Amino acid sequence: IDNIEGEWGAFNDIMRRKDSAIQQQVANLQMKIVQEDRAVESRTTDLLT
Amino acid sequence: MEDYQAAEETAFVVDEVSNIVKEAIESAIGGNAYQHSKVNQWTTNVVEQTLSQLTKLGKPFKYIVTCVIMQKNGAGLHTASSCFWDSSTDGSCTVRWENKTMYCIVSAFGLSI
Amino acid sequence: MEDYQAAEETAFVVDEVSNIVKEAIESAIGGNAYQHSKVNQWTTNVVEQTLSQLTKLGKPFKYIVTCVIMQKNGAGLHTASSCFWDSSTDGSCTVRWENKTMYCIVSAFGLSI
Repeated sequence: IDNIEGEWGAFNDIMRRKDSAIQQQVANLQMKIVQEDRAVESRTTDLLT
Repeated sequence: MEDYQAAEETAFVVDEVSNIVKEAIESAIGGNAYQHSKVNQWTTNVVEQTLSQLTKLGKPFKYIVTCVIMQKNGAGLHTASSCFWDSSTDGSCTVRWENKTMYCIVSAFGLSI
Repeated sequence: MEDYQAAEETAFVVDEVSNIVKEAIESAIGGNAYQHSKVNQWTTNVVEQTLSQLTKLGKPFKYIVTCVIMQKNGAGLHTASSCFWDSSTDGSCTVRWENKTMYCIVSAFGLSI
C-alpha cells in the first residue's frame, strides 16, 4: 500500500497535470476543430459535387 | 495550417511549461527521500532544467521560475502568486507535487517582450 | 544630464521593493501566531498590498509577487528563484521574515517592458 498509494498518488498527480495539459490544449485543438471543420466542409462540398 | 502553430509559438502556452516542470522534477528529485543536503541541488536543478527547456521553445518571453520544496513533518504547505502583466499575452503555470516524504510546488511564468 | 534621471526613474531598486515587502508583511501579518485559515488571507493581503504599493511607483514594470508563509514545526524549507530577464533594467527581491511561530518568505520581481 506504499506501492499502491504511491502509484495512485502518481496516477492522481500525472492525471491532474494531463488535465492541465488538456486545459491548455483545448485552445490549440479548438482551432484544430475549426481547421478540420472547414476541411470536412470543403471536402464535403467537393465530394457531394 | 501555418498561422495556427505560429499562434501557438507566440502566445504563452501555459502547460507545456508544466511538461517542462514535470521533466525537471522527475530528472532532479526522482523518488528519493528527504535529505536536506540534496534539497539545494534539487531546487537548483528543477529551476535550471525549467529555464533550460523554456529557452528551447523559441518563444519571445521573459521567464520566471520559482520552486518551493517541503519536508513532510506535519507542516502544511501554502503559497500564493498574483502578478501584474498584460492579460492577453501572459499567464501563469503552477504545479503541485508530492511523494511519501516530500512536497513540491513549482510556479512558472512567461512575460512577453 | 536628463538620461541619468530617466534611468533612475525606471531602475529596479531592491531596497525600496524590500521596504514595500516589510510594510506589507507587518501590515497583514503583524506578530500573530500561525492560524492556517488566516494564512490564505495573509498571503492574499501581502501579495495584494505589495502589488498595490509597487503600482503606485509609476515605473514601467511588470511585477510578479510570490509569497510563502510557514509554521515552525521543525520542517525544512528551500525556495529558489532564478529567472530570465534583461539584466540591465530588471531585478528581483527575496526577503526572509520570521516571528515566534512562523517563517515568511516573499519573492518580489520587477521586469521592464
